[PDB]
Amino acid sequence: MKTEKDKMLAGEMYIADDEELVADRVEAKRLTRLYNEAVETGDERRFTLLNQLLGSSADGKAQINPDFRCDYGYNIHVGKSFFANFNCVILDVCEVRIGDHCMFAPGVHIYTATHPLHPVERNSGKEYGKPVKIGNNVWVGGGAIINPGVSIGDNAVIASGAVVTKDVPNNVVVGGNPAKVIKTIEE
Amino acid sequence: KTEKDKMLAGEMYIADDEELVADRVEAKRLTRLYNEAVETGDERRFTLLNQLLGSSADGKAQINPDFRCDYGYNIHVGKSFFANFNCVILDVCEVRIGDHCMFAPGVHIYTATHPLHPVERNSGKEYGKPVKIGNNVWVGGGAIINPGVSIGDNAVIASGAVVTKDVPNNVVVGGNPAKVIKTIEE
Amino acid sequence: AMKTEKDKMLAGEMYIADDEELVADRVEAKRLTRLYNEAVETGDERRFTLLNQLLGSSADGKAQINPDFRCDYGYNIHVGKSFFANFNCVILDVCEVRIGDHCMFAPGVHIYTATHPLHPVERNSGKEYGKPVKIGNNVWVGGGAIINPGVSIGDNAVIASGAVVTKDVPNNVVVGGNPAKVIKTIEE
Ligand SMILES: CC(=O)SCCNC(=O)CCNC(=O)[C@H](O)C(C)(C)COP(=O)(O)OP(=O)(O)OC[C@H]1OC(n2cnc3c(N)ncnc32)[C@H](O)[C@@H]1OP(=O)(O)O
Ligand SMILES: CC(=O)SCCNC(=O)CCNC(=O)[C@H](O)C(C)(C)COP(=O)(O)OP(=O)(O)OC[C@H]1O[C@@H](n2cnc3c(N)ncnc32)[C@H](O)[C@@H]1OP(=O)(O)O
Ligand SMILES: CC(=O)SCCNC(=O)CCNC(=O)[C@H](O)C(C)(C)COP(=O)(O)OP(=O)(O)OC[C@H]1O[C@@H](n2cnc3c(N)ncnc32)[C@H](O)[C@@H]1OP(=O)(O)O
Repeated sequence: MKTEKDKMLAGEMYIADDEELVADRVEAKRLTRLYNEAVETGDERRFTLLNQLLGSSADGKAQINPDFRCDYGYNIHVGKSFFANFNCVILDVCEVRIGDHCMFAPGVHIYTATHPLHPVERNSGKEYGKPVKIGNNVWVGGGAIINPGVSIGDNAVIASGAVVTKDVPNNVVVGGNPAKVIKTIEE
Repeated sequence: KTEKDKMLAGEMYIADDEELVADRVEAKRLTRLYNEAVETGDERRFTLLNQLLGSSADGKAQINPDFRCDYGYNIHVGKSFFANFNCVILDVCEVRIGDHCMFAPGVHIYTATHPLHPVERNSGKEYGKPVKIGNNVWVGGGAIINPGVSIGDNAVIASGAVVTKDVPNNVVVGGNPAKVIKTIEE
Repeated sequence: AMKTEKDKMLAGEMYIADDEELVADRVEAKRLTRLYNEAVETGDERRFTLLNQLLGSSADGKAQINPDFRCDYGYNIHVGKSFFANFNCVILDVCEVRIGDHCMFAPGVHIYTATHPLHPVERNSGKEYGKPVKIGNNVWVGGGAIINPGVSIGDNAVIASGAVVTKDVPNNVVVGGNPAKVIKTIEE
């Protein structure tokens, strides 16, 4: 009684080649291409296009540099004054919730998509995701990776190249691969 | 024997050889067309890919934009190949990938490399080492797979992993440099 | 003096990112980068003449940079002779990026001179800053390596693929890992 798209958003195994999901993706790719051309050439319509790609932004003025990639787009919800530098990728099979005043340096990747560890489940045509939640005033450094299901508290700083495999508390700098706490921000 | 011959054989070759240069230029030119085909959703994406890749077991490899490669023709994939956004494959030597393999976004595979010593490195000659990836390998996002590496069946490469040496069957590797994190029981 | 935000930025002082001159500079860099990338991708002979308008300087006007290259300003990037960068390198040149001769970047290398305050309020103040990056001669940066702001890399250094370079790197070493550590030295 659930559609594949229902299952996907729900964290449950779903069929990636479901006809609706497929059409959502070819649409996202098409719009993303227009968006990228718009931001690359500095056209004011980039916001109009972004605002049809992203599931939502708090101020309809998110700044995202080229070439952005996403799976669906509509699962991405960002707060006020969102900035993302060159070449960010967001696999938003599940919800990606980002707070206010967040900044991504170039090449930041956020994944909610994943697979089973075992070859048969994984090769079975089904797969699933775990939503990612990012707080307020989070600064993600260049090339960091935020794995599925991860949550990052407010005022956190992800160092460049960090592979964030576990939740990150408020007011910490984390770094490394896998990332660990390396400092506490004092207020 | 041609510079292309030495290249495939893992020997020092002259990167600026006339034939190799034209190969690389054709590859870039066709890659742009392919990437546009995928981005716009045109079903001629497959025909293009099949002209670019060395071979595909089912002619139905699913590779998202923007794919980049050196030659293309040294890449051979099994069936149901999938690579997500922004994968890069430097196929100066053979890159052989099994069946049901999945690359997440931003996976890089390098067969190309250079001499550690300045003079040799700058001498206009380079070399490669082939990469072999078995069946049912899942490579996580932003993993790097170095020249010469082999990855055995059912291995999963964690996201961000820098895979500097061989990966046996049925393990999960992670980290930088990568190391075994757990074995898999299937 | 008659000192602008751009002047503070170059000097490594806090600057207002959205200063109209700087904003317009970044917009120009993007338009030109898009042409450049198209020129190199399609194999056109004018790629060099375009690249020479983008970069601050090159020693020989013949730098080889594969698509899709990206940079903040372009004009803070100064390369020596025989520069090579493979696919998808990003350079944030808010401050100077000086690169010596015979350097080669593998795909996906990122050089950052841009950074931010660690505290949220200062970071959200519309102000930011940078620390310049200096890379010597005969440097090979392996694929996906990251050069952080303020880093110096000595002559003949080899950065392993995936290395995250957070501190100065001396002459004639191979470094690797996260954070990058010396693995071995290299002498000719
Ligand atoms: C094809 C497509 O486009 S979709 C795929 C796109 N998305 C991805 O790439 C997701 C990447 N997934 C990962 O990296 C996961 O960490 C996987 C593959 C290793 C799966 O691991 P999981 O067991 O489900 O998560 P979990 O965090 O619990 O793993 C356990 C441990 O390994 C860890 N671990 C996870 N990632 C790493 C890592 N990169 N390096 C070292 N250890 C790691 C944890 O540190 C953890 O430690 P512990 O059990 O000793 O306390
Ligand atoms: C939004 C935009 O477009 S601009 C942003 C683009 N550029 C970036 O991404 C820059 C990334 N910045 C960083 O990673 C920095 O190193 C930060 C955020 C950790 C700032 O920390 P700092 O205090 O200025 O450097 P500091 O050397 O003191 O940090 C301490 C240690 O952590 C380290 N450390 C710093 N950066 C990292 C890192 N990227 N990865 C792992 N460890 C790191 C250091 O190795 C250092 O070692 P030590 O205490 O053992 O001597
Ligand atoms: C410009 C272009 O387009 S071409 C380049 C495209 N592709 C590249 O980036 C290739 C990258 N090559 C590498 O990173 C190699 O690992 C290099 C440069 C470090 C050279 O390493 P080599 O000495 O030839 O191979 P080797 O695997 O024997 O290196 C030895 C050690 O360093 C290691 N080592 C290799 N890579 C790393 C790494 N990323 N981090 C830490 N240690 C590493 C090994 O663990 C090894 O340890 P040990 O001998 O103490 O047990």
